[PDB]
Amino acid sequence: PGDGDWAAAYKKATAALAKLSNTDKASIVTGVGWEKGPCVGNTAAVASIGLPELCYQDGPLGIRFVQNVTAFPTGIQTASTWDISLIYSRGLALGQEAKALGINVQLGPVAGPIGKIPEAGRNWEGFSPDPYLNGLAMSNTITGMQDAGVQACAKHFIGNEQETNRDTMSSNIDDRTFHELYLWPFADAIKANVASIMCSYNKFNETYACENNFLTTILKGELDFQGFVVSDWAAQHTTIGSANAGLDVAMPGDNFGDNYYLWGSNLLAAISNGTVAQSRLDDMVTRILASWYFVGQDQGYPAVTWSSWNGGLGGPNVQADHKQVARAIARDGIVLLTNKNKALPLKKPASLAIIGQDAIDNPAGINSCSDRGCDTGHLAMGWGSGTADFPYLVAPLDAITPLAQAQGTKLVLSTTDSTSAAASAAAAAETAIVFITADSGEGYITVDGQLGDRNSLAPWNNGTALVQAVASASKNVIVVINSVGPLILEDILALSSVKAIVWAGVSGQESGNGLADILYGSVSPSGKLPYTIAKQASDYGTAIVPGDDNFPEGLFVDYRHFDQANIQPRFEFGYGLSYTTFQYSQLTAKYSDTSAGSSTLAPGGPKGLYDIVATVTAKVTNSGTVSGAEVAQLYIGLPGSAPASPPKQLRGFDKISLKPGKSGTVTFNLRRKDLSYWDTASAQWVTPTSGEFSLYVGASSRDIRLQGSLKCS
Ligand SMILES: *[C@@H]1O[C@H](CO)[C@@H](O)[C@H](O)[C@H]1NC(C)=O
Ligand SMILES: *[C@@H]1O[C@H](CO)[C@@H](O)[C@H](O)[C@H]1NC(C)=O
Ligand SMILES: *[C@@H]1O[C@H](CO)[C@@H](O)[C@H](O)[C@H]1NC(C)=O
Ligand SMILES: *[C@H]1O[C@H](CO)[C@@H](O)[C@H](O)[C@@H]1O
Repeated sequence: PGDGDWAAAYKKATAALAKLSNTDKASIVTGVGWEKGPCVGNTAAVASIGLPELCYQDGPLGIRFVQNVTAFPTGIQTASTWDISLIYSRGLALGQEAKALGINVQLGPVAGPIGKIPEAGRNWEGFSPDPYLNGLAMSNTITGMQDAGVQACAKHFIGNEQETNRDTMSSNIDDRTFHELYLWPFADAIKANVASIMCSYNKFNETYACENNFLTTILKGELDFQGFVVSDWAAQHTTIGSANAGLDVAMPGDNFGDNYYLWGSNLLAAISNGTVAQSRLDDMVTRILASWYFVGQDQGYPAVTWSSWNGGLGGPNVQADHKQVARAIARDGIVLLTNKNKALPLKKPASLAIIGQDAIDNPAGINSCSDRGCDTGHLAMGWGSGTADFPYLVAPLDAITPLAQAQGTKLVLSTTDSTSAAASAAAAAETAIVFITADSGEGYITVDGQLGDRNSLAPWNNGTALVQAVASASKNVIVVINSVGPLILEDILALSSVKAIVWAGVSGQESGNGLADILYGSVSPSGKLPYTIAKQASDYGTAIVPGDDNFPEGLFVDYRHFDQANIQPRFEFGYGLSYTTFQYSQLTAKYSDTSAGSSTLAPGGPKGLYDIVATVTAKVTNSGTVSGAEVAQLYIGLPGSAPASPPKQLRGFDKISLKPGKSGTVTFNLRRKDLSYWDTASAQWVTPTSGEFSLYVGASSRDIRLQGSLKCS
């Protein structure tokens, strides 16, 4: 208790605990019931310690239900920027809104799923199937949010990698894979002093996550987590199991509104009858209060004056200037995939056809589908709990129209997905931009026959067939794709008239502004893929399973698999084009700390794991004729002394903006953990001590420009 930065918080918490009755304690750990409070979850106020009715509110990309809030870009769009400054700023901006509404706990960001299964329906909420990128995104988002004064909640712990049967299936993950891959972003989150972690709906090793003692042995033991664990909604199964496993808060308290509470008086009964220790409830409360005090919510926090259930009305307008970071991520997370002799940026075309319903806002209304449970009109968010009501949505045509008008280009509109009207409009313009999508969401909503998870890696809404129609009647086609995740693009790429493919992602309210910022060339695209785009779906080596998942692929997920199995992707992890080119030189690598690392336990694990032990640099030069930013990447290969591992693992990235002909330095600081592996034999992290690490610096997981090594001492 009080390890790391939490000692003053725990002191305040322990003092408060001493004033509480057992009924006070029970009310702090037991949600009031589904929809009974104004938030997605609440616990009762405890006036004797000045504790409010704690407010838990969705979701990761904006405040759910409440009006006059910002609908920020998705997690995966945010990761696609590879820009820690933007990542931090989105978290700050979200947390500013949450605090201003009196939200105590904002339910994000998302470390689980990482997205090991490309079809899985919630992967867009997260931060990629690369644990290093994911972890940097987690820590910068949390630090932002909590700097604004809200408690963040890293979710969903753990192994909820598909929506299909998520509340009955088991994920059974071997020790090494668990630590190196799926745990890794949660460990970064804990090191960044995340206030809370939510346990998942699925079984892990055959026991429900919220009933599994790993909450105590891994989160609170190995990782020395000082905050509190909250259930996913109605993910608690038993009174005694959950308490004893290490759950701290049961949300929403009952089984989605059934008025039956496994904790409440039932938990007091379990204590009275000897099956749960008083010390366990005391520990739960101490943790919840510690997190409250840790982010400073005990003095001068705003009150909730709105409800989730009355249309989201009653609160102040909290949008502030947050559209700025929303636009910057909508822009800078776009990934340019192809661009044949400078098709883009556009430059005063005489005429332009605009094709696809994705070009315009949903004609029925941008918030007309409950929880964004449709793929109709412009797609800027997936569906489920990780949503918000758009205050407005800039569709591509909204942004393009004035820009085209100023250049006197004529627009030929075909804003449905009709293939005949599409070919018709394509024939009538010099250049055609066609807009296609792919969507998915949380597994309580079915859209186009898909209950959360996607049933293929094909474009939705007959998108491939739309593009084929446009290509059949035009010599100059630009494809814009708004998708929640990887798609197989081989049919589109086989079309000789497709001159540029813009992977624009799913980017919130400012989507169409960010897109135009790139299409008309005000800014060079600088995004890089945060997942692999394969040539066929079977190449990922993962898929949605019908029963339990034993994770046989182990460590080898996304590019790690393509690399280990020698499968050429179509577009690799970390790939992205620019309107310029970059050249890399001058690699340096230096061990700055060859010592033994501290074994004193702190949140995140042994403190020495996070010491900076080495630094790598390189020089990057803009070799082209326009300005652009490049995302330099560092991949590490472990020595032969280590067990068999992916050939390359991302361990650094740095984004540099350069004017034409200019040069700068990129820097990658390596933690001891970044140079380690999990040794199941000794049940700990090992840092190799003979041989040499291989260092690969370049523009992608496969566009490696520099190579070096770090002697392992
Ligand atoms: C899950 O089961 C695997 C294989 O049995 C086991 O070795 C691993 O340690 C388990 N992890 C737990 C309980 O956290
Ligand atoms: C203890 O109380 C809990 C909560 O009501 C109940 O489920 C359990 O059956 C009780 N056990 C015994 C041995 O009384
Ligand atoms: C949003 O805020 C504006 C600006 O204060 C206000 O006039 C408008 O009524 C608010 N809308 C809702 C639904 O509260
Ligand atoms: C429309 O726009 C494209 C892309 O800029 C051009 O390459 C084409 O010639 C047409 O003008």
